[PDB]
Parts: sequence; C-alpha cells; structure tokens
Amino acid sequence: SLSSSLKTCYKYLNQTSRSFAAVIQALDGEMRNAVCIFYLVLRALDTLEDDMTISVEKKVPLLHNFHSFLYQPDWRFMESKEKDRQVLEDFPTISLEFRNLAEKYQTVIADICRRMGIGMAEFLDKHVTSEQEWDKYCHYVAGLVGIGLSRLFSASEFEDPLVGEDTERANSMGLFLQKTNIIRDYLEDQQGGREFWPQEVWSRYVKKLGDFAKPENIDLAVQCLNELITNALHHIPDVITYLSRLRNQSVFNFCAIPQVMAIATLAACYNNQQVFKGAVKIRKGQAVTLMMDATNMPAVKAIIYQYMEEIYHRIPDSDPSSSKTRQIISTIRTQ
Ligand SMILES: [Ca+2]
Ligand code: NI
Repeated sequence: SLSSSLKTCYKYLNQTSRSFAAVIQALDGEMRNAVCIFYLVLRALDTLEDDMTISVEKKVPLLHNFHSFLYQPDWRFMESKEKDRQVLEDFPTISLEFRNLAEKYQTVIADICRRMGIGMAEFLDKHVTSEQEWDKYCHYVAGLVGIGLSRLFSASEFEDPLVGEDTERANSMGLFLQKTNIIRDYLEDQQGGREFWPQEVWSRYVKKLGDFAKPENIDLAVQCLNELITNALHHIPDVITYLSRLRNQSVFNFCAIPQVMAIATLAACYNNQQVFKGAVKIRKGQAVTLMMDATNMPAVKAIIYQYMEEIYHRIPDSDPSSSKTRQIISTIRTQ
C-alpha cells in the first residue's frame, strides 16, 4: 500500500483537485504517483503566484527558486492565506515523495517548475499586451504543464516518445484550457485586481479592461468575449491530434476530460452577457456525463463537434468576429 507520507499526498490531491483526483488515481503504474506529485508541486507554485497577500519582493525569490526547494528536505512556507496553503505548510511531505520518484520523473518536474517560476515572476507586474504575449503567459502557467505531463507519459513508456517530443501539441492542450479559464473568469479576476485579457484585443472596444463590467458597455464586452473565444477555438485541431495519438486508456481519460469540460465552458460563455454581469452555469449532471463519455476518440469528437455546432448556429451575423468564428469551426469540421 502507501507510506504515511504518500497517504498524505493523496489526501492533499483530493483536497485540491476534488472530483479530478479520481482520474489521477486511475493512472496506470508509475504514472500515478508521478502525476500526483507533479500536480501537488504545481498547486504549491500556483498558490504562491496567486496569493496577493505576499509582496512582490517576497514572492519573486520563491518563484525563481521554487524548483530548488524540491531538493531542500525541510523547506516549507507558513504565511499563505490561500485555499491550498496546506501544500506549502507541509511541503516537506510532498518533496520527500518527489525525491522518491525515479530520476527520469524528477528531471521533468524540476525543469518545468524552474521554467514556470521564471515566467510567472515575469508577469507579476505587467498586464498582457499582444495576443502573442497572451500565448506566452498561457505557456508559462499551462502550456508547460501540458509539456511536462507529456514528458512524464513518454518517460514512463505507457505512451510513445512522440507524445513528449511534440511540444507544440502539448502546449496547445494547455493553452486551450487556460484561455478558456481566463475567458470564463473575467469578473472574478477583475474584482481581484488581475487583468489577463490581452490589451491588443480589448482596446479595440474599450479604454480600460474594467469597463466591460459597466452595463452600458455590455454589447462591446460580448463582442470582445466572442473574439477571444474565437481565438481559443484555434487550438482544437491540436487538441484532437494530441488525443488521437494516446494509446493508454488511463492517460486518454486523464487528458480528454479537461478538454471536453473546456469546450463545454466556451459554448456556455459564447455570446453570453452573464460572463460580465452574472454567473455562468454549466449544468453539472452534464459535467459528470462528459467525464463518463470521454473515453475514446469517436466519443470525444462527438462532444467537441456538437458544442461547436451549437456555437456555430448561435453566431450573430453582426458580430465583428462572426466570419472568423464560422470559418474556424467550419475548418475544424472539414478536417
Ligand atoms: Ca495562478
Ligand atoms: Ni451546421
């Protein structure tokens, strides 16, 4: 069974990943502990990034050197006030189990933590300007997670070397999820003093990003929302390619579930004033159904294509992106 320290790690996985912990726990063989630990170290790192009670001066040394703390048996952090702070307060338990992983997994996790911490620190003081900068921010906080997971799958040999080698596709898996979250979380981010929507895009509608929360600006807000969702849809071909290459059932389910939830979220958000002025619902018997069904390529394609079809026939002719939205959805289906 499990050591006392690993039992604790799985407790933290359940506390932090909730319903998704079961999907990680279903991973075959060596992948299970490797991904559990990777998830927990990523949670610790993100908890630092997100904690607005930690000054930039105090935070940057932690982000820069986080990858090194993996090799410091007594390193912990006791001052977080964030939801998942227990993984920081009891980091020694997590790092102990990290150091018990095979070297091949340690190398991947440490490298990703290094690169993510540097990129997270770079964006602390700045807003996202260009669409290219949006892609770069998303790479740092999510694309690298896709790349790291892919490298774990290939290192374990439960998946082919191609999976880890194709960093563009693995990065796209992360960007799709992260752009969907950023789109959905406009209001909570704005209220938390954070700005993630790219200025290159929103400045073609309003003078400040926070203006989209003003009711008189709702039509403009929804146009911008639709433009960003159109941007995110461009990652779907890569998501389909990525999922199509997986040969391990447990890996497939782990990779497919978040992507199906993302496309469902985009479809809920598309053309939806509630992003700015209310609360977007994704009917939650639906979330469990998508999870249950997303276990083979024909099923996952069916889900993706149906949500795209629903968006497609909802596109207003007057939307300034209406043509590109139809085009990208049409193009993906044509593929
Ligand atoms: Ca974060
Ligand atoms: Ni149609």
